[PDB]
Parts: sequence; structure tokens; C-alpha cells
Amino acid sequence: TRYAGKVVVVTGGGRGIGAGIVRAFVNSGARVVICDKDESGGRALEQELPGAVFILCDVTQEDDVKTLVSETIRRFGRLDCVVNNAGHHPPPQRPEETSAQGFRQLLELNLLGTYTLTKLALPYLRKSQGNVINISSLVGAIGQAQAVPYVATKGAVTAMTKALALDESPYGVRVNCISPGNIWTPLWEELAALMPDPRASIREGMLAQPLGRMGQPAEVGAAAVFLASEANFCTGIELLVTGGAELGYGCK
Amino acid sequence: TRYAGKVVVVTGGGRGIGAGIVRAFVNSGARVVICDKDESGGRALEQELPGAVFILCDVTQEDDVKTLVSETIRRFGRLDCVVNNAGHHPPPQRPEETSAQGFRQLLELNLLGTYTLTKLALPYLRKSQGNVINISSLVGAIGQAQAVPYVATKGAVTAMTKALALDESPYGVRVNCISPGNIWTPLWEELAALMPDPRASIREGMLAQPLGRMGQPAEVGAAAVFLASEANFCTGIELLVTGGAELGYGCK
Amino acid sequence: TRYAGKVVVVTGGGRGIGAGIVRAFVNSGARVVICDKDESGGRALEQELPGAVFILCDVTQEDDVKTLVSETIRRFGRLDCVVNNAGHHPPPQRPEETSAQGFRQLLELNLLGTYTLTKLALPYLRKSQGNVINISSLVGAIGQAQAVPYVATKGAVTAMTKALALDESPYGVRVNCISPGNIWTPLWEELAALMPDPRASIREGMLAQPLGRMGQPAEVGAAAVFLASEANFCTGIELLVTGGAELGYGCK
Amino acid sequence: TRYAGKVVVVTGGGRGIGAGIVRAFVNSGARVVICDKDESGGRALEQELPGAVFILCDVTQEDDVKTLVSETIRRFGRLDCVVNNAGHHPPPQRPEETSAQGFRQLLELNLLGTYTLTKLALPYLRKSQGNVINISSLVGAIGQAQAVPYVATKGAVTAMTKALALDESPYGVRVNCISPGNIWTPLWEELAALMPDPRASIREGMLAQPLGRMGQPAEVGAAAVFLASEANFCTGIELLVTGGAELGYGCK
Ligand SMILES: NC(=O)c1ccc[n+]([C@@H]2O[C@H](COP(=O)([O-])OP(=O)(O)OC[C@H]3O[C@@H](n4cnc5c(N)ncnc54)[C@H](O)[C@@H]3O)[C@@H](O)[C@H]2O)c1
Ligand SMILES: NC(=O)c1ccc[n+]([C@@H]2O[C@H](COP(=O)([O-])OP(=O)(O)OC[C@H]3O[C@@H](n4cnc5c(N)ncnc54)[C@H](O)[C@@H]3O)[C@@H](O)[C@H]2O)c1
Ligand SMILES: NC(=O)c1ccc[n+]([C@@H]2O[C@H](COP(=O)([O-])OP(=O)(O)OC[C@H]3O[C@@H](n4cnc5c(N)ncnc54)[C@H](O)[C@@H]3O)[C@@H](O)[C@H]2O)c1
Ligand SMILES: NC(=O)c1ccc[n+]([C@@H]2O[C@H](COP(=O)([O-])OP(=O)(O)OC[C@H]3O[C@@H](n4cnc5c(N)ncnc54)[C@H](O)[C@@H]3O)[C@@H](O)[C@H]2O)c1
Ligand SMILES: OC[C@H]1O[C@@H](O)[C@H](O)[C@@H](O)[C@@H]1O
Ligand SMILES: OC[C@H]1O[C@@H](O)[C@H](O)[C@@H](O)[C@@H]1O
Ligand SMILES: OC[C@H]1O[C@@H](O)[C@H](O)[C@@H](O)[C@@H]1O
Ligand SMILES: OC[C@H]1O[C@@H](O)[C@H](O)[C@@H](O)[C@@H]1O
Ligand SMILES: Oc1c(F)ccc(Cl)c1F
Ligand SMILES: Oc1c(F)ccc(Cl)c1F
Ligand SMILES: Oc1c(F)ccc(Cl)c1F
Ligand SMILES: Oc1c(F)ccc(Cl)c1F
Ligand code: NA
Ligand code: NA
Ligand code: NA
Ligand code: NA
Repeated sequence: TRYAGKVVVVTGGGRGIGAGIVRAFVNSGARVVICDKDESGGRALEQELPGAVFILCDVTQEDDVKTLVSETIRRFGRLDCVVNNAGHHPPPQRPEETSAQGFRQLLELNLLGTYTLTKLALPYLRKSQGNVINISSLVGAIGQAQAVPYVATKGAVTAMTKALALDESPYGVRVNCISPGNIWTPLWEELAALMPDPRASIREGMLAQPLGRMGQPAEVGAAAVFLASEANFCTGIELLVTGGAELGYGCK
Repeated sequence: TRYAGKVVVVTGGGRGIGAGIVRAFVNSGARVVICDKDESGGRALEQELPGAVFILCDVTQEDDVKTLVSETIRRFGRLDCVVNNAGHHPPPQRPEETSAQGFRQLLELNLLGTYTLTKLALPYLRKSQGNVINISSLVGAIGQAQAVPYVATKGAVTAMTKALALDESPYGVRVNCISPGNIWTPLWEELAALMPDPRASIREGMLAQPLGRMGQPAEVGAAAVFLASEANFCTGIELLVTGGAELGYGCK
Repeated sequence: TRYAGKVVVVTGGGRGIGAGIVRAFVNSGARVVICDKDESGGRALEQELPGAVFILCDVTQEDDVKTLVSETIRRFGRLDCVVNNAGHHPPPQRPEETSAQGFRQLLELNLLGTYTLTKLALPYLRKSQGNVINISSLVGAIGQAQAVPYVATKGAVTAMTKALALDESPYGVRVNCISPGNIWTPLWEELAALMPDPRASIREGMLAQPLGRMGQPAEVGAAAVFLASEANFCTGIELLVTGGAELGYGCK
Repeated sequence: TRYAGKVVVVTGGGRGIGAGIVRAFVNSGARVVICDKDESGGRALEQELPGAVFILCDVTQEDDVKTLVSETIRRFGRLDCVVNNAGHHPPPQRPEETSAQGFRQLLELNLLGTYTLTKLALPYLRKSQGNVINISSLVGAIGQAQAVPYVATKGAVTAMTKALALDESPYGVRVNCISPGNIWTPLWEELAALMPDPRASIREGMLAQPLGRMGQPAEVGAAAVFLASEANFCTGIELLVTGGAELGYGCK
């Protein structure tokens, strides 16, 4: 009952971190709208969790997002929290292998999709004194190799979170982001599968953290519920969920 | 029941932020040992809250701290979380009005007291896979005027938190800190009372945050319970509880 | 003679910060290619400074940028440093007054133009063990009110700087950024002119810094020459040129 | 002639980073007072460099520091820059192997010695519109294993730098710090000699940086001359001289 009576939209909530965030909010008492461009995971999640419903939505399509917000209000009558989790990490790419075209397409998902849903949701979040939670990445803050477009998109998300927090503070709407490090998700597994030695890639990813393991979607989910339900004096913060990967010296 | 069956020590828990942290852990199901050098607030808190007990302890006295840990184990049989909140902010002091003597005494409370209890507690925290929460300050990160010794002590606490997180990660013991901004406490009120216009000082402190208010001990307390009970992939982080004071341009 | 025999390209070098950076490199002994989309300032600068030449180039046009690099090599035979300074700050805009369209156009100048020139220049920078200097902004790090798209673009630039520094480090090519705060430029003056009271806006901007003044293009220029010529162990850093605006509490 | 006619005091200037900073300022045209507790390196440096003189001074002894300032004024008539470089990194120590006693002694050198000279020098720095440069460490910001007291002292130095910058800004006195990463010095070599395999320790230290090498005292020296002579809009900044060690993921 930490977030009972509240309505939450989670983009990319069909699998991975997003699904962990969906489950955490449902466990907190909220009703959750699962937004995803793929039907498979989200539809099954809606059958599994009472209180969660699935709405097909590609956050890069402005009309999809308009319909997502209006359907959320029509079906549930309020909107308290938007979790902008939809995003993608391309396979490793040397800077000379990247293109302005691919960069624009990644900006469209990782940054403008977050911008568009937030914009459409804010009138309702103002009515509810709701809040926005953006899922950025640690590599937005510290960089990463062979990921220039991805890193740039998460740098923008983290900075945009702070700008929006300033604009919305007079209306009592908080805007925060979570920066996960290595979290074991289908995306991580897919990316590891492309490497010459997948098992070696995964063990390298585990040892990137002083804790010696990757994180779980449920741990990102707990951080999100905290920001929504108990962080009333937090706005514009970047909550690190990284297992300490940013600490100390390492083999670079 | 988020932290049921767990045992928490809170230093400086007799009033202010520490008392808010005590109440939050008790509300989470934990048993809490209130450590304070002053009897008045802590003893009343123990009478008020079942599950909380008061132990007189000056964290600058190594034998006081040794007795605090041994009494906690003797009476409760385990130790899961240490919250190093004891600390003091002197009145405003121009750098030429400070002294090496006063600097050393402030280091003794704000930094070495935290170091001493953490050291004595870590053998028991390792047994429990417990965690350490240090209460630092936003001004450790961004500086503050007329507070050179205070700022230095909180810079050390925040850095020490990261060093300790690295050392204790192989043992599964997490070490994190909370950096509050302006929180309305008896200390803030006492400090405002020394100003020529106390009400003007307080309104200036409120407007330092884009949220337009100071924070509450209960909000620091919620952040502490989160770090202890639900932040299992967080170590070495600095959790800002500041109302956004660090964001954007201001009259400096 | 600190940077004698070296060849530097400065985008947006016709006025403002870019012109200050041009002058600083010329004063250091380098030959400088001034890139700008407007002829007026850049052409006059080329007449004024021996060693500086002006090449008309809109960094949002990929063929313009291709021609800029090839003409630089054809005329000067090497390329040692690229300063990505072209950029624009729109007038204040509430988040609900922004558009995805305007956001994309600002990304095209502030981020993709930097990405495009850097990409085309890197083969030559690798030959010279040259370096990249991106002009970002303090508000990328701390946010700003009524500037969501602008803040996001500078957050991306600062993060991209770190990602690129990692990719190019094996080749001895350093990538750094400068984050200016309030610098008195034609852009600042133009923006102040739109305010109801321009003089009040300017005095507010001066007092945003503990130093009590805005910065000068020449001071950004000195920081750029340092990064190019004397910072051989610096890569991926964000050099703040802000007069301390990020320090301490302020009226927010 | 970048800093001609100026007078600089460098503590711990007899070897290592301090000696590199001495040489850089002498090369810039300044007169430099070398302060060190050991006679060997400093006296030889004074014989080698016209314009540099050696004054025996232990920065932990307040009367030594008083005499250092008064002798500097008596012999050279002004004081423009103080570089607080004296400091020590103990051998690796697990947290349970540290002591409050050793912690206090390290605070006395790494933090209070910097505080004491800065305090005694500020009246003269105000007359000259001079500046303060503190040598902190990257591990103050990101932590380090087996170095809890050391990390805490550098966290304090970096924070104190910002507090002092705020206090001294109305007087036109800038206060900045440099945070080096792994720099090859006699201290690094001494520490490596204590390891079971010194050569393995050194190669690990080199690979901690994406640049693949450690830094040089001369590179720290160039950064110091920049801050003193050309960074007139920089105050309270932390200038990283780390070869990118803080960037990206590493084996932790
Ligand atoms: N996995 C990690 O280690 C990690 C670390 C840091 C940040 N992140 C971020 O976390 C978020 C989720 O990552 P993940 O690992 O769970 O990925 P994932 O690929 O496992 O899941 C992402 C989900 O988003 C959906 N999605 C993708 N594009 C969409 C679109 N246009 N509209 C709607 N839904 C869309 C996908 O269908 C999928 O269900 C991303 O923003 C990612 O950048 C991940
Ligand atoms: N109040 C704020 O705005 C603010 C902001 C940032 C950080 N902080 C930090 O929060 C902590 C608590 O601050 P507060 O405002 O609640 O202060 P407070 O003065 O209201 O309460 C501090 C408590 O600690 C106790 N204490 C002091 N010295 C002690 C010692 N030697 N041994 C044991 N207990 C001791 C006091 O008796 C008191 O009960 C401090 O570490 C302070 O630096 C406060
Ligand atoms: N002025 C400040 O206070 C401040 C603070 C932080 C960051 N910045 C950044 O500094 C940079 C320069 O700012 P400024 O104040 O000097 O601005 P300015 O408007 O005075 O000058 C910018 C110059 O870039 C040119 N330019 C614009 N679009 C271009 C394009 N497509 N191709 C080529 N040239 C183009 C303009 O013609 C102009 O000559 C920008 O990146 C800005 O974001 C400025
Ligand atoms: N070497 C590195 O990789 C590194 C990295 C980051 C920060 N640092 C910092 O740089 C500074 C210099 O380090 P280094 O590697 O050159 O060390 P070093 O041991 O080689 O030289 C330090 C010098 O300071 C002197 N000194 C020590 N105690 C003193 C005292 N009480 N009074 C006066 N002089 C005293 C020593 O005699 C010596 O000449 C220190 O503050 C250190 O923490 C070093
Ligand atoms: O596919 C890799 C991991 O992704 C996570 O989202 C799932 O919760 C796990 O069951 C799975 O092991
Ligand atoms: O004294 C100022 C404030 O301090 C806080 O710790 C208390 O919870 C408040 O009741 C009080 O208003
Ligand atoms: O237009 C405002 C300022 O812009 C700067 O780029 C110029 O160097 C100044 O001469 C001018 O005062
Ligand atoms: O002793 C290790 C290194 O220390 C530096 O201060 C010296 O300049 C070098 O000559 C030496 O190789
Ligand atoms: O942002 C990240 C990251 F930091 C590490 C791995 C993946 Cl798959 C990501 F998407
Ligand atoms: O650390 C702080 C702070 F940031 C503001 C006010 C007080 Cl009373 C403190 F102790
Ligand atoms: O980036 C900035 C800033 F921080 C202040 C003012 C202007 Cl005009 C900018 F472009
Ligand atoms: O501060 C540091 C560091 F970051 C690395 C090595 C040494 Cl010897 C130091 F003193
Ligand atoms: Na359901
Ligand atoms: Na009780
Ligand atoms: Na010319
Ligand atoms: Na000499």
C-alpha cells in the first residue's frame, strides 16, 4: 500500500528493467499501464498481474503516445507517475562505424520518446502532484567505449531530467532519473550473444562492479517506487543503481 | 515490516534528522538503538517508541562507542545497520576567524566519530550482511560560504563512504551516504536565531530550493530506510535529499 | 609559440566565444580556420588576423563539413585541433511551449554538427596525435529553467566527449570539453534584449557568479589553448569556466 | 613570461609532483619558494634553478609555516600563488588495520597543513589578487581500495577548496584544486616497492588509465600554471589530471 490508489505508466514495460518496474509498482498497490511496442511480453504481464494492463504503444510515434495518455485517463481517471524506460543500446560500434542517421534514430527512441510522453502527461501530473522518473544510464555520466550515440542519448536524458525538475518545481511535480549500471536483462543477454565469447563477456560485465554481480530489474524497480512514493524532497536527482561500478580504479 | 527483525543504531538520534531516522526505522519494523550525548530527547524517544531504546554515548569518546556496540549486541543479538548522523554545524565563520583547534574538534565529531563507530560495528555488520549509512551534506559537494571547517568534514565523510564501500564490497556490506540540503531541525532554528533577522534567514533558506521549502527529518528518514532495506545494488552512492538546491543558476 | 606549427578549426568562430577562441589560438602561434554560417564576422576576422582564414560552413550540412575538412588539409597540410563551438541557445521556453520539431533542429546544430565534424576530422587528428575540444555548457551538468531542449543538447555533448575520449585514447587522440557559464557574448546580449527589463536580466546574470561578473570569450579561449597544447594527460574532462556559479546555495 | 614578476610558494616542492610544479612556474617567469620538510631535494633544486629558493618548512608545524610566509614576504616583497602540494599516501591498509591515531596524523599533513598555510597567506594574496591551488586526488572523488584515511583527507581538501573559493570571491582571490590520478613519482615508486611484485603493481597502475600510461609531474605543473596565470574566471574548480581513469567500466 505504499503507492495505493495511484496510476503509473511504464514505457518499455514488457520485459527487462521495465517489467521489473511494473512488478514493483503493482506490489506497492498502484495500477500500472504497461506500454510497449512488442505485444508478447506486455500482454502476458497483463494476464499475470491484476492491476496491470497492456497498451500497445511505440514511443517514437506521437499519435501512439497521445493515445496512451488519453486511454490511461479514460480507463483509470488519473495519472500519478510516468516511468520513461523504453530505450535501446545498439551493439558495440567504433565511432567511424556510426552514422548521423543511426544517431538520429537512437535519439528518437532514447530521448525524444521520453520527451514526448512527459510533455503529454504533465497536465495530468500537475493535477495529481505526480512525478516523472527517467531511466538513464551510468555511462551517460562516465562514458563507455564503442557507444558514442548511446552515451550521448543518456547524457541528454540525465540533463533534461534536471532542466524539467526546475521548470516543474513551482507546480509540485518532481522529475528524477535512475542511472543503472550493468543490469542482467534480455538486452544484456542479446548483446553478449553477439560477442565471440559470450560467457567471457558476461563475466567481464559481472566483475565491472565491486559487488561482483550485475543488478536485477527488481532492484531498479525498488528504486523507482522509492522515488515515486517516498522521495518528496528529491527532484532533479540521478539515483545510481550500479553496484559501485563508478568507484575506484579499474583496468581501462 | 520492510526491515523487520533487523537492529539499527542511529547516532545523534535524540532530535532533528536523527530522530526522524529513528522513527522511520521503527515504522519499518526494526529495533533501534538511539545514541546521543544529550539525555533529554533520546530518553523521551525511548519512552515514546516501543522497539527503540536509548544509550548515552558521545561518539568522540572511543570507550563510549565500544560500549554502545557491545551493549547493542548484548541486548539485541545482532547489528544490521549503522546510521552515522551525529554531527554539528558551527555558526557562520569567515576563514580568518576559524582556528586549527576548532577545525580539529569539528573533525573529531563530524568525521572521526563516524569512522570509530563504523570500525567497531563492521565485524557484526559482516556477519549480518548489514550496511552503513553516513549522513553527509550537500555542501560537501558544492561548498558553502563561511563554513570552511564544516564543508571540509562533510567532503571527507562523502569520500570516506566511497573508500569504505570498495573495501567492504567483497564481504557484502554496503556503505552509502545521504547528503541533505536545508532540513528544518533544531540546529537550523538555533543557527537562524543567531542572525540579525532570524525570519529573513529562514525565508532565504526556504528559497534556496526550487521546491520553495526546506526538507523534513522524516524525508531523510525515508531515504535511510530505502538504502538499508531496498537498495541491495547500491553501494558508495551519495543520495541527495536537497529539494533541488544544487540545480540551475541562483543569486550567488 | 605554445601551439606553433599547428592547424586548428574553430566552428562558429565569427563572433562571441568562437572568435575569442580563434584569437587565443592565433596568439599561441597556430593557424586557424574560422568556420561560420554567417560571412560578416568571420570574413572581417580573417582580414584582421594573419594566420586565420575564413571558410563558410554550416555545420548542420554534411557536405559543408566535408568541404571544410578537405579545404583545411588542402590549404594547410595537417589538422591538429577541432574546436566544436557552433551552437545556439533559444529564448526562454516553458516545457509546454517546446516542440519535438524544435528539439530536433536544436539537436542538429548543438550535437550532430559537433558529431559530424569530429567524425570527418578524426582520420587527420589520428595522424597528428591531435585533439578535440567541445564547447558544452554548465547547464548541461546542473540544469537551467525554461531550456529543456538546450540543456538536453549540452548534456549529450558532455557525455559524448567522454565516450569519444575512451574510443580514441588508444590512438593518442584526446577529447575534452569546456563548460562555460554566463559569458558576455552577442548571444547573451540578444537574449537579454528580449526580456522586459534587459538591464535587470544582465545584472541577474552577473550576480549568478560568486565572482560577480560574467566571463569573457578570451577566458574560454585560454582554457581551449591549455587543453590543446599543455593538457597531455587530460582526456574526457569537463573544464568549468563559470566563475563559480555552481558553488554554494543561491535563490532558486 | 606567462607569470613574470609573480611570487609562488610550493609546499612539498623538493621532489615528485611538487618539483614538477616548481619547474613549471620557474619556466613561466615566476620566482618560487620551495617549501619542504626534507633538505635533500629542495636544496639541490634551488642550486639548479635561478629564481627558485629553498626554505625548510614542515607544514604540520604552525611556527614553521608562519616563518615560511614572513620569509617569503621579506625576501620577495609579495605573494601571488600558494600551491598546497605537501601530502602523503600511506601503504595499503584494510579498514580494520587503520587507527584513529594514524587518521589524525594524516589529516594533520594532508588537510590541516593546507589549511594553515592558506590562512597565513590569504592577507597577502588579497593584496595581490593572488590565488590558491590545492593538490587533491582523483580518489577523493571516486574512492580507492585500502585507503580510507587517505581518501577522506582528499575529499576534505576538494570540498574545502570550494568553500574557500566562495569566501574569497568578493576579494578577487581564486581558489582551485588539481586532482591528479596515477602520477609516476618517488612516492608511487616507493609504494610499488612494498608490493610482492613491484613490476606487476606498476603495470596495473599504467593500465588504470585509458591512455595506458601514468602521468608526469610536468603535466600537473602545466595545469597549475594554467590555473594561476590564465584561468581568471575559474574558482572552486577541480581540474582532473588523470589520463581518463574515471571514464568507463573497468575490472573492479
Ligand atoms: N540493461 C542494462 O544493463 C541497462 C543499464 C543502464 C540503462 N539501461 C536502460 O534501461 C532501459 C531498459 O533496458 P533493458 O535492459 O531492460 O532493455 P530490454 O531490451 O530488455 O527491454 C526494453 C523494452 O522496451 C521496449 N521498447 C523498445 N523500443 C520501444 C519503443 N519505441 N516503444 C515502446 N517500447 C519500446 C522493448 O520492446 C522492450 O520490451 C533502457 O532505457 C536502457 O537504456 C539498461
Ligand atoms: N539540518 C540540516 O539542514 C542539515 C543539512 C545537511 C546535513 N546535516 C547533518 O545532519 C546531521 C544532523 O543534523 P541536525 O540538523 O539534525 O542537527 P541537530 O543539532 O538538530 O541534532 C544533532 C543531534 O546529534 C547529537 N550529537 C551531537 N554531538 C554528538 C556526539 N558527540 N555524540 C552523540 N550525539 C551527538 C545532538 O545532541 C543532537 O541530538 C548532522 O550530521 C548534520 O551535519 C544537517
Ligand atoms: N554565451 C554563454 O554564456 C554560453 C555559455 C555556455 C555555453 N555557451 C556555448 O558557447 C557556444 C558559442 O556561444 P556564443 O555565446 O558565443 O554564441 P554566439 O551566438 O554569439 O556565436 C555563435 C556563432 O556560431 C555561429 N553558428 C551558429 N550556427 C552555426 C552553424 N549551423 N554553422 C556554423 N556556425 C554556426 C553563429 O553565426 C555565431 O557566429 C555555443 O555552443 C553555446 O551553447 C555559451
Ligand atoms: N603520485 C600520485 O600518483 C598522486 C596522485 C594524486 C595525488 N597526489 C598528491 O600529490 C602530492 C604530492 O605527491 P607525490 O607523489 O609527488 O609525493 P612525493 O612523496 O614524491 O613528494 C611529496 C613531497 O612533500 C614533502 N613533504 C611531506 N610531508 C611534508 C611536510 N609535513 N611538510 C613539507 N613537505 C612535506 C616530501 O618531503 C616530498 O618532497 C600529495 O599531496 C599527494 O597526495 C599524488
Ligand atoms: O534474460 C536475462 C534476464 O532478464 C531479466 O529481465 C529476467 O527477469 C531474468 O529472468 C532473466 O534471467
Ligand atoms: O525545531 C525545528 C523542527 O525540528 C524538527 O526536528 C522537528 O521534527 C520539528 O517539530 C521542528 O519544527
Ligand atoms: O556583444 C557583447 C560582447 O560579445 C563579445 O564577444 C565581444 O568580445 C564584446 O566586445 C562584446 O561586448
Ligand atoms: O621516481 C619516479 C619518478 O619521479 C618523478 O618525480 C621524476 O621526475 C622521475 O625522474 C622519476 O622517474
Ligand atoms: O546503459 C547500459 C550500460 F551501462 C551497460 C549495459 C547496457 Cl545493456 C546498457 F544499456
Ligand atoms: O549541512 C548543512 C546545510 F547544507 C545547510 C544547513 C545546515 Cl544546518 C547544515 F548542517
Ligand atoms: O549555456 C548557456 C548558459 F549557461 C548561460 C547563458 C547562455 Cl547564453 C548559454 F548559452
Ligand atoms: O592520490 C593518489 C592516487 F590517486 C594514486 C596513487 C597515489 Cl601514490 C596517490 F597518492
Ligand atoms: Na491485469
Ligand atoms: Na522504547
Ligand atoms: Na588572415
Ligand atoms: Na636558485
